Amino acid sequence: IESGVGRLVDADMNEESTRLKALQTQQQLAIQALSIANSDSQNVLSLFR
Amino acid sequence: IESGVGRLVDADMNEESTRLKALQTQQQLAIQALSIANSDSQNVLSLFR
Amino acid sequence: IESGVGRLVDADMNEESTRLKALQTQQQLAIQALSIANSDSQNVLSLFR
Amino acid sequence: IESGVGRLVDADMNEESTRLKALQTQQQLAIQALSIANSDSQNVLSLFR
Amino acid sequence: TTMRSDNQALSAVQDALGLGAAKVDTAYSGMESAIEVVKEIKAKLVAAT
Amino acid sequence: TTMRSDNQALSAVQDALGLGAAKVDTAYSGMESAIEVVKEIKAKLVAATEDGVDKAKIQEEITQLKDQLTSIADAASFSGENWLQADLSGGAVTKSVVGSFVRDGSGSVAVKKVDYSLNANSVLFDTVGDTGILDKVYNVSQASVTLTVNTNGVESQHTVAAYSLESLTEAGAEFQGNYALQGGNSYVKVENVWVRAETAATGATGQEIAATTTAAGTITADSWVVDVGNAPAANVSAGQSVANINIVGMGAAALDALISGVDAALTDMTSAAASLGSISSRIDLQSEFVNKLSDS
Amino acid sequence: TTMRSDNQALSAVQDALGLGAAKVDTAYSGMESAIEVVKEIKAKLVAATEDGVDKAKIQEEITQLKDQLTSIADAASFSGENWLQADLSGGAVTKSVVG
Amino acid sequence: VNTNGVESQHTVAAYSLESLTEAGAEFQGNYALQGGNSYVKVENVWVRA
Amino acid sequence: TSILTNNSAMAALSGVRSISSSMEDTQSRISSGLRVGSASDNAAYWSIA
Amino acid sequence: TSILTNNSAMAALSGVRSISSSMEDTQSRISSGLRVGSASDNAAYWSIA
Amino acid sequence: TSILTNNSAMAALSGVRSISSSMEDTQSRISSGLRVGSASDNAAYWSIA
Repeated sequence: IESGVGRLVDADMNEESTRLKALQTQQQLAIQALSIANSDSQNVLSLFR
Repeated sequence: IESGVGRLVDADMNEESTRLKALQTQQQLAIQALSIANSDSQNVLSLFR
Repeated sequence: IESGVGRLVDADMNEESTRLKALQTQQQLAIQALSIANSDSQNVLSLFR
Repeated sequence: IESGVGRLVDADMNEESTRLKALQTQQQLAIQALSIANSDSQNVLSLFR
Repeated sequence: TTMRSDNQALSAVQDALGLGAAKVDTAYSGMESAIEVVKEIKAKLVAAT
Repeated sequence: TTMRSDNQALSAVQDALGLGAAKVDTAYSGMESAIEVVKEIKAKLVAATEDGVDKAKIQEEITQLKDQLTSIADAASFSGENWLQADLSGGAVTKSVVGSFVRDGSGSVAVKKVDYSLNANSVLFDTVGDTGILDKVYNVSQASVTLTVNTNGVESQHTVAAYSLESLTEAGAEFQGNYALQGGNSYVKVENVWVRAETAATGATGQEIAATTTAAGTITADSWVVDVGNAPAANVSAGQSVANINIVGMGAAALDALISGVDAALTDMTSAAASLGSISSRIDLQSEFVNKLSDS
Repeated sequence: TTMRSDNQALSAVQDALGLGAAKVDTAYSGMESAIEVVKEIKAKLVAATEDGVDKAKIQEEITQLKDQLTSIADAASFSGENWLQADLSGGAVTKSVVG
Repeated sequence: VNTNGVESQHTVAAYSLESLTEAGAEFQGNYALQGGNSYVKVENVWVRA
Repeated sequence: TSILTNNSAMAALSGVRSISSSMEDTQSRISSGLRVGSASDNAAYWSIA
Repeated sequence: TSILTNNSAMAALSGVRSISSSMEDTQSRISSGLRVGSASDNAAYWSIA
Repeated sequence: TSILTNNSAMAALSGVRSISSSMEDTQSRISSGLRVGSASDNAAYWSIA
């Protein structure tokens, strides 16, 4: 019964580690892109000066 | 017969390790070179102040 | 044979790095000189006004 | 005869280890100095800007 | 201009030197293998006397 | 403008090639699973050769393995084009992958495709005809070859005896092209093995012409056809197919025939797996070349 | 005026030179691909020269590689003038690039 | 092949059996009579006789 | 400088893709042995194995 | 390079799963002996035993 | 420093292969006696034995 519970409940932690690394990289990319999107709106100031 | 299969199929690990290190270094150099190539483009802005 | 191919084909990357830096500096100088040469032609406007 | 061959041919590995460490340090110094010599040529850009 | 032409000639000589060094290395490896085989032959024959 | 259109077409071809590579990978994984299951079945059958070992337990073992093979065959699909379990009613089903976009020199445009055949050795449980690589009987004889010949426009597989070239050249035979004449008997080289042939107009079924001859001194000028008959010296066939294995009291000879048939099926399936791997490699090379061409 | 006309002609020659350079680059890339494939074919065949290796697998690999060669030869076309898979019935065809 | 009582080494071109049998060659034991030329089998390859 | 295309960038991308494919192959090799891949390597030897 | 998928990681995961299954089987084998330890092994030999 | 070839690595690999072969041979020697191998050593003495 304990073996069955473990099989039904436990997680093969290797792919969770892979997902953790992948999500860290994805978050880094998202932060960089979000910063670029924040910065790109300042270009309009050149015309009016 | 099993020894024959091993001779026909197995790979020496040391040579693969050397290849892995070489390819990691080559990837690092290629990424650095690509970054330099990307940074090359925006130098033209100095002509247009 | 592989060693011979390497010595005949491979490049000692140190001098390529030196050339890369030298060409970056030369390009920066060339862009600056080109900007100066483009700008200097506007001096004639003083006479006619 | 084998002892004589060993005496004439073998190497006292301790000084080879010392040389290996010394050459590693010398290579590190050489790489650092080469990087400095590559970088120092960019100082001229200040005058023209 | 003459010195630059000489420098190009020395670069070609360097390439030829690398090719010749590869050839000499291959020939020396073959010679070492032949010497080992002939030593084995001599040992076998002096055993067979 | 024309080059931009061609570049867009090349991008579409690259996407199609990626899809085809995914399909090939799925099919090849299914093929590897089938290889493993068939090897296990062959090992179980070899262990079953012992008379003292009960055959019933091995019987449900092979039943479970056959159900596993069926599950492998039907489950291994990507987008409905599973490249397996094809319908062999026509016997010439062909599937293709978009390979490259080619513009001809004379102002023409066309799309090239890479073909893969599922005729009789890479089908994996033909749905209707039940004549696939599995679920079919394999002839087991020492000195015969299974050759496919089309009669009246429909192909069929016939088992005929095969003769070695060394015996033919030792007996004092006169050869011409792919035709031979040892004496009162004639042979044609339809494949790598030589087979006795009938002169002409014997079958009267419009069979494919094996070879044509000329005078050549003492050779009759006729259009020769491979002999559909000429059964081997010992015509033995597998008792049951791979999908219908039942070893309850078969006997020694039936067990040997079944083992030989299983081995032949395994060899054909391994050849199919090698072909699939070659197709995957060709797809990878084509994708890399298309990328280079688009960059250029 | 004559020198201006010559300058315009030289600009046209420059455009033609760029077009020819693109054509030659495409042909050379295809040529390298064909060379690599043929090298692979030769390696496979010299591996297969052994009698202990079943030759059907090598034959199918060579068939696949030949199909790859055909596809590379017929696909390496820039603007119709592909410099490959020409018509040799006449005996010799010469392609020219405006220099 | 020994021309006389003493043995010797000789080099002779080899002809594939398929090439002979394609051109309508009569055979008897280890003999081939494709045309005017006559070929025989020495160990495994057909050579001109 | 052409602002819409960077041929050096395409060359760097091609190099990166080649290195990435070779690296994936060598990671498979180092992680599961098998000098001869599943079937994507030389098929004849795999079939023999 | 895609940060959403990792084919090399997936192949490594499958390899790790195979090694884990084989190691668990061998661990049971070494713990309890019984090369035919259960009906999951060769059923005929288990029944005979 | 050539990034695509490492001659020292090839020399180390050759040394490792030689040491591994010698170690396997001496392991057979130390595990089953037999100064003269099965038949891969000097054939004449093995035949006499």
